Amino acid sequence: LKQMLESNKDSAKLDAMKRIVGMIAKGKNASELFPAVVKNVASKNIEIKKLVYVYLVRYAEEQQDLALLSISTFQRALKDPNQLIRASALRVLSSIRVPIIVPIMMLAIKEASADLSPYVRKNAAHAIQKLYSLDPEQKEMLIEVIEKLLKDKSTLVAGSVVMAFEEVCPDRIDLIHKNYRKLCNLLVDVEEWGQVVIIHMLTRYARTQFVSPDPDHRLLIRNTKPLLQSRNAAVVMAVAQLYWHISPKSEAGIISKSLVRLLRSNREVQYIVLQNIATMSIQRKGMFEPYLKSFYVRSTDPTMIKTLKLEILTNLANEANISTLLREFQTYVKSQDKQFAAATIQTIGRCATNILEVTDTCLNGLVCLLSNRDEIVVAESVVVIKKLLQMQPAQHGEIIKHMAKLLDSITVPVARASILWLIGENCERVPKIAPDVLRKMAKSFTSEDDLVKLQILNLGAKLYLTNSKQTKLLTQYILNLGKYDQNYDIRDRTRFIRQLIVPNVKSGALSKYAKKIFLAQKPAPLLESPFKDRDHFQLGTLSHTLNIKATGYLELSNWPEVAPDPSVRN
Amino acid sequence: MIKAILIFNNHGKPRLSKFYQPYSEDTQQQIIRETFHLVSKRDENVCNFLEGGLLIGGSDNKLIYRHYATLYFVFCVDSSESELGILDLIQVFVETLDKCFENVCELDLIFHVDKVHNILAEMVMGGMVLETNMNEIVTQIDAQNKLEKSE
Amino acid sequence: MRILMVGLDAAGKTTILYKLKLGEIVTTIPTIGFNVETVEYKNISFTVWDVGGLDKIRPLWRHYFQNTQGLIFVVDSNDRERVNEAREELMRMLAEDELRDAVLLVFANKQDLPNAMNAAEITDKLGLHSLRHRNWYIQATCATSGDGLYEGLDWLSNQLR
Amino acid sequence: MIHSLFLINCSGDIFLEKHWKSVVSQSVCDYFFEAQEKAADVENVPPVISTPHHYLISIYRDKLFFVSVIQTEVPPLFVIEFLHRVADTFQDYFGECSEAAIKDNVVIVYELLEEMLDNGFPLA
Amino acid sequence: LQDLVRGIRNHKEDEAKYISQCIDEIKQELKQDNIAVKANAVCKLTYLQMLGYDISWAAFNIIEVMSASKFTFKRIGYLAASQSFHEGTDVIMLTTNQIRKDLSSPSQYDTGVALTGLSCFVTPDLARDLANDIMTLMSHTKPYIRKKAVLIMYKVFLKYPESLRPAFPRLKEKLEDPDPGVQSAAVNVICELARRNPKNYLSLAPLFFKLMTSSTNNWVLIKIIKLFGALTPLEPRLGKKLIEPLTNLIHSTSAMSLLYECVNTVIAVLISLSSGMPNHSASIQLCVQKLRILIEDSDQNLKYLGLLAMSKILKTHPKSVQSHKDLILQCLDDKDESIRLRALDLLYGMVSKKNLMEIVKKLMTHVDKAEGTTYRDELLTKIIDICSQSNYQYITNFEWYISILVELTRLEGTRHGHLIAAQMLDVAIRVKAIRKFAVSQMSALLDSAHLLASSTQRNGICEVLYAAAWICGEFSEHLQEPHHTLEAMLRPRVTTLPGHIQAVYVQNVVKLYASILQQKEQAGEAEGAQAVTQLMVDRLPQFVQSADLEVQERASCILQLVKHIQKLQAKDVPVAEEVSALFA
Ligand SMILES: Nc1nc2c(ncn2[C@@H]2O[C@H](COP(=O)(O)OP(=O)(O)OP(=O)(O)O)[C@@H](O)[C@H]2O)c(=O)[nH]1
Ligand SMILES: [Mg+2]
Repeated sequence: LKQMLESNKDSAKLDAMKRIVGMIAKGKNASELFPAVVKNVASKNIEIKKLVYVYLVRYAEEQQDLALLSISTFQRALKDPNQLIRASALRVLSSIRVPIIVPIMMLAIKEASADLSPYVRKNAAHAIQKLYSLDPEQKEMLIEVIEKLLKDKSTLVAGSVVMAFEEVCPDRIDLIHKNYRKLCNLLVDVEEWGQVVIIHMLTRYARTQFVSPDPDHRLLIRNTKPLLQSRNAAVVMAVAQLYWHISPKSEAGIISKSLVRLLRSNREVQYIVLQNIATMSIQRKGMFEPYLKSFYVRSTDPTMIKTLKLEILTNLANEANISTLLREFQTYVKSQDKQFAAATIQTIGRCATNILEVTDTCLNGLVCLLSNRDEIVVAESVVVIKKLLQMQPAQHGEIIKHMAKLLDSITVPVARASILWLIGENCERVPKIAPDVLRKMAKSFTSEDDLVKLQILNLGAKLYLTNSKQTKLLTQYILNLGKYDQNYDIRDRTRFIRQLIVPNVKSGALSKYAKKIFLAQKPAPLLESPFKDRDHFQLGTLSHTLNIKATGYLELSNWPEVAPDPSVRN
Repeated sequence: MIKAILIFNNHGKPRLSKFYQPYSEDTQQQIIRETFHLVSKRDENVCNFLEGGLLIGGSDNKLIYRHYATLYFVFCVDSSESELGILDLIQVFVETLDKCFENVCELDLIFHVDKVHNILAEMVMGGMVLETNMNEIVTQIDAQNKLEKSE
Repeated sequence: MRILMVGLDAAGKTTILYKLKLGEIVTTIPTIGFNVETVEYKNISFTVWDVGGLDKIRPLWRHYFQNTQGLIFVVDSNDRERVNEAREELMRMLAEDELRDAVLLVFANKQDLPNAMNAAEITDKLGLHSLRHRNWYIQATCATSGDGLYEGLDWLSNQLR
Repeated sequence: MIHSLFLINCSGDIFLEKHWKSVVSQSVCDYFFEAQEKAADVENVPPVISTPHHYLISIYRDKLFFVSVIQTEVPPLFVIEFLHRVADTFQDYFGECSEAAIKDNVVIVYELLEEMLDNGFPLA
Repeated sequence: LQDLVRGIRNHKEDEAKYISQCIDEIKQELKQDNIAVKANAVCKLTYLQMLGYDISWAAFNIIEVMSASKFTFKRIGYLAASQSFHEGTDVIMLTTNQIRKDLSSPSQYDTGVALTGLSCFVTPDLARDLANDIMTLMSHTKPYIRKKAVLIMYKVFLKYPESLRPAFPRLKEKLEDPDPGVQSAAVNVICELARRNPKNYLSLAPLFFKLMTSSTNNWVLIKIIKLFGALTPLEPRLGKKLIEPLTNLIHSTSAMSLLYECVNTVIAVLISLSSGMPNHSASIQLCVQKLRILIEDSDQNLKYLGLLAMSKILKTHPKSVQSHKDLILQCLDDKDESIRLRALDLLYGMVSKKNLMEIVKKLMTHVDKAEGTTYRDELLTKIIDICSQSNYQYITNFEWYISILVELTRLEGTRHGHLIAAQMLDVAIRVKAIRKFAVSQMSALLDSAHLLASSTQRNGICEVLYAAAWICGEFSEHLQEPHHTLEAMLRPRVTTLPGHIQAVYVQNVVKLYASILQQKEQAGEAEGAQAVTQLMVDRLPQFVQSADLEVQERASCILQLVKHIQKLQAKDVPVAEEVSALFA
């Protein structure tokens, strides 16, 4: 496709540009024809100029040396009276990664910042963040350019300026310490993406510089109020997560109306808000108490969005409505969505721990579930039951005996593991059922999963401690089977439990102590919703939705004691 | 033997399709679409040797092609065919079309497709190639055209 | 003038076609598809379609009914065993609406053979006298000697001109 | 912010590719493909996927996926809603969101993504 | 025909209705008396078949069209008939009269068009009925007729071998056809006949020898040499005869594609001849040089095929393949993934004790440049294969191996994280000498385990944390800061990791307790031991409070163990020996 590139007719060049645009769209290497395109950089055709400049943007990092050869055209194009051409040329020179060009881009960015066009100014903010990605050492004149840019009144430039300021200099707070009032005044009219960025950075500044709820506190809250009704979920979300961290607890409850309203949005947006609501519902349960019904699971939602609603229902669970939710949850148990049932069964287990009054009432429902045929449901039922028998360590013989026989039809490793621990823990409560189950699994040992093999070795040792009279040989066999296993997690069990159990030759005081530590009352597992771990992070970020402080996290501090002088603010 | 002859543009619109195996019309369209999807996504720097799909009789057969302008000339061949032989056969076909249609393009393949079938016929006939020396091919072609103009 | 020439295999159709066209007796094999020639007689041109009569391919006769103006039905006059089958095939064809206006020339062929049924006998065997609203003629012929052929054509030319 | 966008068809291949910053191969879509494989269906893909140097924010609507590349920490629903507004822009221009329309008007598509997204930061 | 194309172009979204109307129009036109309009409808029917519409409804109409005396309409009829008739359409029995008329006619062009049509009518019945005529036509006066006829009898050989039985001597005699194109077609016919039952064509090898020697047409050369490669397994001596003319052609070859095809066949012939006569390494080296000439070609097809051929000679004779070196690792940079992965396979074939270092280093540079979970996945997988091939046979500096596995740990999102952990476990358990460097690196990982916690997905980096925490615990005697590592791996950050990782972490907590308790009591530092026990009596509960089963069991048992051991220590009991024996 060279010929029509050096062909004089401009239409041929335009066709070649469109076709190479498609070529890049298909992800194909068109870098070889770079010299012909860059030879067309001096075109007077605006469309051809745009296309060749997009080509330069896409293939600048590939043919770096050839682009370096043609820089003079780029500095000449920086003066083109067309604003878009100026921005694109600035982008092109930014994309070039030669360590020597740096001062040229100094002059380019300072001119662009001095440019009257706001578009060029925001692209100059993009240029300075690109430079900081290129050279950290130029941060001084980077900061002075930031100081010049932050003074501009336009919101269009303001959003990009704030984003760049966050990208390069999160620490030099004084620049915003001079312009917080300008930012909050503009935030009424700032564009929605700029709304989000400015709201987050203002959240940082409020956490770092201000003390406990100051008229400036209300000024943010007063101006942020009309945005609760905004069509943008991000504005509503950011405004909502703003009030969670700055607004008084007696006023933050108002945003719950909009958060529920956001749940009618599409799948992805409602996915994030469910994470936000679930985290913030733990600390203030009564806030979403009036909207318990809206959090009821609909069959139309997919698996994980349904799962998130259940977790919120766990937080909203209380003695005044435990009965209402338990009935509704039982309805969801026999849903066709097997994965949702796995979430639902775990959901009822947690609130059962939360409400000690309904321990048996939830328990009575569970045992009926043990009779159903669905392998996943019966597997997930037994583990949820297992958490409940430990917390209420009563001799529930009527419950274990139904559970104990059910093992022979169970295939799931988690469920098969669940059977072994309780019967071992309750070996003295069902002494006529425990001995055969160990005998049953001992012959099949080599076929079970690793996690099950851990508990089956546990079952023997606990059975050996209490009823060695008739199970000693079974323990000997089950120990010897794990002695030559392949998988390694089990080997620690072979090393650990055996030494506590078998070698009475070196029987110290701790060897005597093995019987009590294995038969000790196991404390109730403090079940935690996977959202209290998000209490360390501001609401509505990746670090919120990923639960990890990844590269670039905008971490908030604790609330300081004494207010730094608000008089400087004027 | 070659199993099938496939020609289509970069958009998947067929331009020449003649088959030497019994395949149904829907099977023909499915073969064309499978070949287009298998081929057109590949780079310009890729080898033009793509293992064939299931619509063309199994994995033994292969899809081999060349791209000129916006046209893909795919020959469905078996494992006994010389793949570079098939490529240069496609090249001979391209140059023969160039000479006979006087700088052929996609327009001639659209608007003179029966002529293209005839050209294919003297190049390859019954899964077996008939004539391959471009000059003598052109002599036979314009001898047939002299016949046509004669009556 | 479009003429369809049909009749059982071995009747002499192909022999007749080439005797009419070429004035010679040609060696034949059973015709798998068809033969076609245009014959000019007394300044009228007849396109004669000689379509194979083997039983297996008799279904294909129907492909030639459309626009046919004249039917030549050739019978082996010596083949008594199959004369009723010939009648059946003739009547099956004459039942077709497409042929309702076609004129019918029957060649009672192979009159050279000593046990050949004559035109009067073949008329009876084919049930020709029962036909209604049909222009028909039967002509005794020996295709190999040419006897009777031009007389058949005289009638057919008169019908169509 | 959004340094690249990867459209992916129902078959699980690179339907379209565009960049605004340093180019990252179409390859980063392989984490999204793995997520789909582990997902029960096209409605079981988590919007957030982490990669060694980038992050994958994806939305699903109109039988197409909008896979985006995120390098550093910036809010998620921001990216999700911008992706959905870009899809709404496809619907506004084409009249429908489909593979064929984009395959036909790739050039106008890149014009629109240039208009909406400038050097990673959405603004229009 | 052209009007149909224009209408279809105009009726893009309305293609179905317009095509149905045109089909009705074609139905009307094909029953007309004029052959011209029905033949134009035949053109439109062929175009419709190209689009995907059933053309078989007008088989009798096509037969009517081809019945025309004019060749201008014969060509259209026979084209649509080649594209239309099938074995399941008995209407083809109506074609016989016209087929015989055009087959027996002396005209050249009509016969050519007729035989072109016959190229797709090739049924057992028509073969049985037309073999007698085609065998008369075999020696037809005109050469062009013979040229088409030899392919048509090939089709007949496919559908009627009863005429194959006598034609084989006749085709062998045809192999002396004076016209070069007819001779080329005859060679193609006899060669593709040979492809199915090559044993009957071994005696024809001298004929093919003379054909290739006298041939100036590279096409006959390529195909006949391919058939030589096909027959090469049957008689190696014929390939030995061929090797000299083949080498001469290679020297005189100017077509790189012919060069590839012939050299590949020569490699096959060398495979056949290597069975007892191992003195053709000179020809092997000539082949290698030609493969190099091919590989430096900028044409990517030539390049990939050269790679495949040198892979074949790699499984044949790697001793000359190793000469490539840079010639492959440079190609590693190419934009084609298939070529690149074949090149990686070539490096796998190229692995040796003396070059593992450099090649693996360059592949690490590529993994740092790598892109794609399937790409990087198979890449690291085959890196693991080549380093672990024959149980780490090619590895000399196992410290380098541990470091490069650590570098691999930087690869987030990899699905073989379990495999990577297995590799570090293997190198730790197998090699005693490098356990110190292993435990140092793994304790370093544990120190940065807060950063490594970013990948909680199963078979991810958590498996690396698994292996690291383990071989830190098992080989704790070589640790330099056991207290620091222990405190760092009791940090509350670990509570977010998946189950068995947390379980094995606690299992290593108790190991580190045993080691440090022995260390403190051996020197008499009772107060430090009391302090550390007080630490884990304040730390193990955060494991006890978890939800994962094995975590609960392990944490409860070890918490009771540690607290009541503290009770024992209040009685001044040397519990260090017992706790050490717990894991000896
Ligand atoms: N004795 C005698 N034999 C005849 C006469 N006419 C035709 N034949 C012979 O009858 C045989 C069959 O003649 P064809 O013309 O092939 O019969 P057909 O009706 O064309 O048969 P199909 O092709 O099967 O439809 C040949 O051996 C002819 O020579 C005749 O008038 N007298
Ligand atoms: Mg006959």
